[PDB]
Amino acid sequence: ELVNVVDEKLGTAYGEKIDLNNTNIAAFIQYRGLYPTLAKLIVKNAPYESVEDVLNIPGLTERQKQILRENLEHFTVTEVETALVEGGDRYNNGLYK
Amino acid sequence: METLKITVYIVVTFFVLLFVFGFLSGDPARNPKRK
Amino acid sequence: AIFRFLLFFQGFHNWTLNPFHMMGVAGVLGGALLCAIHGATVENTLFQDGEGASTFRAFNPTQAEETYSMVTANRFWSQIFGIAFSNKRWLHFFMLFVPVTGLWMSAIGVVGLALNLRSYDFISQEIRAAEDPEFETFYTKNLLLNEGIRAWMAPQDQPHENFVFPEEVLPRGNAL
Amino acid sequence: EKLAFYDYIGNNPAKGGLFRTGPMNKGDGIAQAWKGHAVFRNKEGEELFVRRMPAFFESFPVILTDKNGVVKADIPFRRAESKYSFEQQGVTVSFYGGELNGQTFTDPPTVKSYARKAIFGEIFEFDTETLNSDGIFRTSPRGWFTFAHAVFA
Amino acid sequence: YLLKSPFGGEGWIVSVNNLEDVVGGHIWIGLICIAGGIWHILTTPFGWARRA
Amino acid sequence: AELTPEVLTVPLNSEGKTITLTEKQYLEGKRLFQYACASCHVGGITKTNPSLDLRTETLALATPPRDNIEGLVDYMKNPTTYDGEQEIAEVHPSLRSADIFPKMRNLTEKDLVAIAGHILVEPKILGDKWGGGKVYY
Amino acid sequence: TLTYDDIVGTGLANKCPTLDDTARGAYPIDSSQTYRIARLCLQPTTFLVKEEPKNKRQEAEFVPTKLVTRETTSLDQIQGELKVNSDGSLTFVEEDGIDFQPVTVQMAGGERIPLLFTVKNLVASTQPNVTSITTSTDFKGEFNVPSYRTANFLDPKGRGLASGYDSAIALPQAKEEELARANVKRFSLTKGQISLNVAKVDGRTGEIAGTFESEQLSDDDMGAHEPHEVKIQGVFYASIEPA
Amino acid sequence: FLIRDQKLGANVGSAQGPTGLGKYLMRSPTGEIIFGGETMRFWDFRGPWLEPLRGPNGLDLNKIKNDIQPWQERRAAEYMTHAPLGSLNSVGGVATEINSVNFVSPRSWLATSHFVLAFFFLVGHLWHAGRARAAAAGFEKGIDRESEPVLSMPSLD
Amino acid sequence: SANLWERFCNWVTSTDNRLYVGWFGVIMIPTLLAATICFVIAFIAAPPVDIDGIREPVSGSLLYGNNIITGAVVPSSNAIGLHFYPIWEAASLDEWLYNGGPYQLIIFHFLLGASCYMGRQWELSYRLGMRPWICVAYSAPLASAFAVFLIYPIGQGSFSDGMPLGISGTFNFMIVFQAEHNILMHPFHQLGVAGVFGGALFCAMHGSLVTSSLIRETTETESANYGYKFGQEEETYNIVAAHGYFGRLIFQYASFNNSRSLHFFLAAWPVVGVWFTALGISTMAFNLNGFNFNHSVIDAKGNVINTWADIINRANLGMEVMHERNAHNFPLDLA
Ligand code: CLA
Ligand code: CLA
Ligand code: CLA
Ligand code: CLA
Ligand SMILES: CC(C)=CCC/C(C)=C/CC/C(C)=C/CC/C(C)=C/CC/C(C)=C/CC/C(C)=C/CC/C(C)=C/CC/C(C)=C/CC/C(C)=C/CC1=CC(=O)C(C)=C(C)C1=O
Ligand SMILES: CCCCCCCCCCCCCCCC(=O)OC[C@H](COC1O[C@H](CS(=O)(=O)O)[C@@H](O)[C@H](O)[C@H]1O)OC(=O)CCCCCCCCCCCCCCC
Ligand SMILES: [Ca+2]
Ligand SMILES: [Cl-]
Ligand SMILES: [Fe+2]
Repeated sequence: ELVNVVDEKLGTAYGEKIDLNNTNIAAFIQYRGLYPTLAKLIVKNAPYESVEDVLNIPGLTERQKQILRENLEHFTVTEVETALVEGGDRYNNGLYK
Repeated sequence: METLKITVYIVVTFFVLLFVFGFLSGDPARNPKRK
Repeated sequence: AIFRFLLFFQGFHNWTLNPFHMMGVAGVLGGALLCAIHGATVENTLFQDGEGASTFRAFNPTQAEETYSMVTANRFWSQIFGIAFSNKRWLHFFMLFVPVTGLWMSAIGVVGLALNLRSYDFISQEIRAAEDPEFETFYTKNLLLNEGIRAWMAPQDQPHENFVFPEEVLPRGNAL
Repeated sequence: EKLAFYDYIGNNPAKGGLFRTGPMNKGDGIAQAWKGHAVFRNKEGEELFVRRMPAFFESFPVILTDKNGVVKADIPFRRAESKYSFEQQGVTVSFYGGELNGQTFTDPPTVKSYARKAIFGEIFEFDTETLNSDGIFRTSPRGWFTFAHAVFA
Repeated sequence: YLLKSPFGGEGWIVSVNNLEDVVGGHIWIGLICIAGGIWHILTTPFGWARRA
Repeated sequence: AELTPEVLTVPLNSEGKTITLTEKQYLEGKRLFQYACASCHVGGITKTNPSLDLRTETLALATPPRDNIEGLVDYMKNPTTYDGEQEIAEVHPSLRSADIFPKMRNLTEKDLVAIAGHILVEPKILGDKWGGGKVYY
Repeated sequence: TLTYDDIVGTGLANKCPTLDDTARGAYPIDSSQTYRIARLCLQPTTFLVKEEPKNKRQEAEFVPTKLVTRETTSLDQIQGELKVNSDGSLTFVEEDGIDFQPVTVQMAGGERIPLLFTVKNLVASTQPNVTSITTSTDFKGEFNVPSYRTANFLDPKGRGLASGYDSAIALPQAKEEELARANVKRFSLTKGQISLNVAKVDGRTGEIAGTFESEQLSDDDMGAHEPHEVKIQGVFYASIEPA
Repeated sequence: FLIRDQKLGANVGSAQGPTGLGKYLMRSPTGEIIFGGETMRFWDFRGPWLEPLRGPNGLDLNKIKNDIQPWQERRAAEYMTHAPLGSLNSVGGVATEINSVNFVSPRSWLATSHFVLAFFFLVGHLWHAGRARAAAAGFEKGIDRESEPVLSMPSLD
Repeated sequence: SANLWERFCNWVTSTDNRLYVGWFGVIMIPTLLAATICFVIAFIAAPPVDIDGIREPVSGSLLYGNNIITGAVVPSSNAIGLHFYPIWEAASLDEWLYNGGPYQLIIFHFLLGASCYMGRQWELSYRLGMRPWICVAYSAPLASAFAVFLIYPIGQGSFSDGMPLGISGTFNFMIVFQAEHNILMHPFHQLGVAGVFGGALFCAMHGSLVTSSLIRETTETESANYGYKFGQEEETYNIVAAHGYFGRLIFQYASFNNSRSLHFFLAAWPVVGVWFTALGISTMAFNLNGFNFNHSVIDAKGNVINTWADIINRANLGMEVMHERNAHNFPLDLA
């Protein structure tokens, strides 16, 4: 049957926490020291099979790994949704103030 | 299509000439009195 | 405080699309034309009754002859517009009629907006827009402008309703 | 039933249009039965309430608040940052008395459908076939008589 | 420049985009202009110029 | 319903200590904020990057904390990214770059303190308006 | 070489470079030296739209169509590594570039057929054992064809997928089962086939040229109707370099 | 914004916007690469700050990708926040903006003042030319009650 | 033949033609026939136009689902901007109808001809020995078409922003305009409505005063109109009785007694007012908009105390935020 994949996504982890595989980059601005540098790495570094896999991004300085460990409770992960990832929508989904 | 351009151009020239050579033809003259 | 009355009527009653408001404007707009057009026709179709340039003084406050060539005016318009008056009695009655009829119509339209019996939509249009997502007219476009006017205004424009429209519920295009 | 029926915005003479001709039935359809009172609740059991549609509005948003008027749930336009989607809130709907009496619905779409309806007051069951209705409100005789006489006058 | 379209892209006079043309062009105007200044000093309108 | 000294009492540093501005500093900041900020930060938003605002909470989660006079002041001298992992004085007005952003040349430590005070005082008066955009106009 | 001004308005900007009749050589592959494509480029020449055989399945063919938009068709600046494979073959792997352009063509009837002519995520390959790139050294592979319109696009009535209305708000009390398809937006994602067959090599500068043929689906309009099958023929130009 | 988002890791060259046209870069009608968005109408703009990014085919994806200079980033920012939009009472921005930035581009002032003057002068022309032609032939004070020209012409009726 | 061309010029210029085809007419008659003929066909059968350059065709013709009220001829594409788009600039007509080519062919020929129409309103007055200036009254409505069809587009950078050629299409032009310029709050528009309201007002004043003070020469059961013969010597109404009544309604010195001063005012008012309205649109074409009193009155603490000016801003934001759904990709609307 017909369903709006996005309105359905809001009934899962996405919609409760920052989805490392879907949520748009700006979402990372709600936690201390994640935005610029890390959010780019997280998003840039494709999907994750589990939240911890983020701790594995190549190059992460020991401090970055520290920070990530701290905020894991605010992350989750769900199937990559095209409607939400296509168009480079994770770097700019047309929302501003 | 390159033709139509040509034609249109010709056509507009005609009228624009008819226009200049018109007021040139001593237009002030054409009127009721003093001329 | 009157401009919002205007914006409101667009947004809520889609008043501009009303047959009566249209007649209204056709009359006021058309009435402000007769005004201008007749005035100029007279001032530039005047007889010479003075030796000055400022022809204002050259007027006989005490009737007698027509101060402007009604006969010349007729021929002018009859050659530039194709149609032209030729009965000052009618030309002047017409001038009463046009704008008074216009305003009367614009009134009826509003007497109907009282009951909210507006001229908001065209059903055939809405039905096709529902089934077919690629059908777009300057009409559908407008209706969306109305939705925005209503959603973004209603709150501070109808305080007694204690409206609370969460940011996520507010209709908005992309980026803006 | 009769009583519940008067509590439906579709009988409000203030809804309608000048060229939306015919009986009120060519609009929402011939009323068949009262589906029942709809009570909306969210995961916490809290009972929510649907903000009704003021006659002035052709279209109105679905917003749900508790007793104190706090927005608890709604149907979002831009999902990008929705905090109250029926999904995120576990909104559910239950009915009492009427066709749907004793039943409950929890799949977002169905809940929202009814929420989308709550807006007009008591939810009813219409027969849209017969008159080939279009689902666009038309005014009552009370309304027409009033328009006609106010003009003639 | 004078033979340039006044529409999008080809912008006619307003499309001037470097000072050489500005300066250069003004050189031409100054001369062409004074030339006509002398010419009128030393003349009378022709025939059409008068019947027009 | 007035701008009491009670409202002009904003956090001075990270260790809780506060400072109290005066109706003169306030107005003065407000004027300076217009002179060198409104251009891009009108009403607490950020036109050339709408993702970061001047809401006190936003400044709280900044890195380092920029939700107090000391913070904002440092920032107006040596600007950084939200994680602080990168200096941006080259594309953001600051004292160390007044040659590039002249409007910042006059600005003296007295002025920087006022601008900073304004940013912490505005949301106190306007509230939600200050952070959000047209939605709140 | 010509400057921007030397091309502006000529339409020349929407044309992949060309090699002369001479350049029909062969480029060598070290197989021990990584190579990449500094610039792949695809220029459409024709867009054929396979016609639906009506109910009477009689086998349908592709038909020409008029390009209703303008000269905005070309894909350029494509780039990625051209890794050499164990069996001595080559597979190109695109990374980034102006890898897609929304095209719209009309038909016999007058029907506008919009498609998102693209080659996103190309994965072209050649014959096994290919020491040097000779004329006609077929490249074949698939790519992805994302929805024509993205998540945020709103229809004339405000309805959208990632945003917009939930239903036909213009018909407040209408039955909904019938409108289902047009209220619920779906985001289509599909695969495509393309083959770049060389015609001109030039081992000297390492720049090959040729013609391509690719097939893909057209816009299904947020899943409101079925997509049309499209075939696209044109020419291409690639810049191979060691790097 | 092409500059911003690019720093956040977005590939400007292949970004697809709502309509499927190209969030940051698209093509003009004759094939050249230009900025996307409503700004597609200004693809004829040339300027010191922006030229070094232009190639022989318009905006070059490589220069845009790693040759953008800071002075350009702040130039673009400066000019972005100083567009020629403002109100009569001098409140820079869009009609829905808030008071604070008192500014109205000199280019807006000049352009409007001179269109008004330019216009009224064209009326002035018509008016003084219309007077001169009637003055010459000599009737700019009225139709000769006696010899009324129209009255000597055949009826077209 | 006294000389063909000599003759031609005598015909063209002839004041004995049913319709005075003048010198200006030689340009008018053709341009106006093209504009009209292209329009009528467009409005009836033209196909959808990608007005906003975002490949989202807006069909505005009758045969494609429109009715008189909704239907219109849609503006050229935004992809086109201010570029000239003559038919010979398209690979095909199919391409030309899709990018809104008909729009330009129409606006340009119309504006061209409507000007000559002015040039003619002078010429005939000359050939007839009457004072000029009528054509100057017509400069106002023309100066508007110009402002709405050309100045605004030049100013805004695209013909796609010019007023559409249709009923609803016009309301669109208005509603959006208001949102981007807040025109109702601009002096020039106000002067515009004063002139239009006033005009209609005065049009009614004159009309009634005169018609009501007509000298009786008709039966009780005979059209009061017959009391006038085309080509009369004396006047048909008592302008002294008219002034007598009107002078008493308000007060004497506030009433006209000089028919010439009356009629000058009658023409001067609307024309002057519309001139300003046209200058308004031509001025807001460079973004010098109406007064912006948003958050002006604020209280003792700094709170914002709303005025009707603010309630107006909300209604404007609704328009801003919803127009051109899919055309924007960035924060500020600078186009
Ligand atoms: C082309 C543009 C256009 C035009 C020509 C019109 C024209 C008209 N409009 Mg429409 N309108 C438009 C666009 C337009 N509108 C748009 C885009 C909208 C938004 C949807 C509206 C919304 C709108 C509304 C909401 C209303 C109109 C109304 C009207 C009509 C009446 C105006 C009037 O005469 O008041 C004249 C005013 C009076 C009430 C007369 C009595 C006043 C006394 C005599 C004055 C006493 C003066 C005193 C001596 C002075 C002291 C004052 C002091 C300050 C000095 C008129 C036909 C009105 C209407 O139709 O009402 C029936 C109306 O209510 N319009
Ligand atoms: C601005 C100051 C100026 C002025 C007021 C005059 C005025 C005059 N000149 Mg002089 N002239 C000037 C400068 C000036 N001139 C200069 C600088 C030169 C040197 C180049 C000349 C050279 C000159 C010559 C050689 C002649 C005159 C003549 C005349 C007289 C009649 C002109 C005529 O009938 O034109 C009306 C002309 C037409 C019928 C042609 C209309 C076609 C035009 C050119 C093109 C369409 C215009 C378009 C709207 C503009 C767009 C721009 C275009 C580049 C695309 C008139 C008194 C004539 C005369 O009688 O001499 C004593 C004559 O023969 N002039
Ligand atoms: C009254 C006459 C008239 C006029 C003034 C116009 C004017 C116009 N037409 Mg229309 N047209 C007309 C009649 C007219 N048309 C008729 C009757 C038809 C039906 C056949 C058309 C069909 C038509 C089409 C199909 C199109 C136009 C278009 C246009 C516009 C642009 C054309 C152009 O680029 O011209 C530029 C032309 C010139 C540069 C020449 C001007 C002439 C100069 C002053 C002469 C120079 C002198 C020359 C050297 C003399 C030779 C030497 C001599 C001694 C012998 C323009 C507004 C186009 C449009 O709408 O685009 C948006 C378009 O596509 N027209
Ligand atoms: C209750 C009646 C009423 C009144 C008194 C006004 C009055 C006014 N309107 Mg509003 N208007 C009304 C209803 C009314 N409107 C309605 C129902 C609508 C539709 C919703 C509008 C829509 C509207 C618009 C869209 C606009 C106005 C504007 C105006 C102003 C100028 C109008 C004008 O030039 O008219 C033309 C008529 C005349 C030439 C008459 C002149 C008479 C004036 C009022 C002075 C009379 C003199 C005064 C009494 C002093 C004499 C004392 C002396 C003897 C000692 C004016 C203050 C304009 C504005 O805002 O500008 C500031 C404007 O743009 N009105
Ligand atoms: C392909 C297709 C189908 C095309 C469709 C195109 C399209 C969209 C068009 C739709 C048009 C449409 C339906 C619009 C609706 C508008 C409409 C009909 C409004 C309703 C009108 C109505 C009944 C309402 C009542 C209000 C009313 C009475 C207003 C009427 C106004 C009116 C007719 C005024 C006319 C003014 C006018 C131009 C006349 C000038 C007369 C004239 C030549 C005088 C000159 C003159 C001056 C002198 O001084 C003297 C001395 C003389 C001698 C003299 O002569
Ligand atoms: C690309 C180029 C195309 C070219 C086409 C070819 C040339 C022209 C062919 C004309 C054939 C049709 C005849 C039309 C007759 C007529 O009007 O009445 C005939 C009268 C009688 O005059 C007259 O007729 C006289 C003879 S008779 O009486 O008809 O025998 C004759 O001797 C006298 O000189 C003459 O003026 O015509 C006139 O008064 C002269 C002017 C004509 C006006 C033209 C029309 C205007 C259009 C304006 C634009 C409006 C826009 C659209 C809105 C609807
Ligand atoms: Ca088909
Ligand atoms: Cl719109
Ligand atoms: Fe009169």
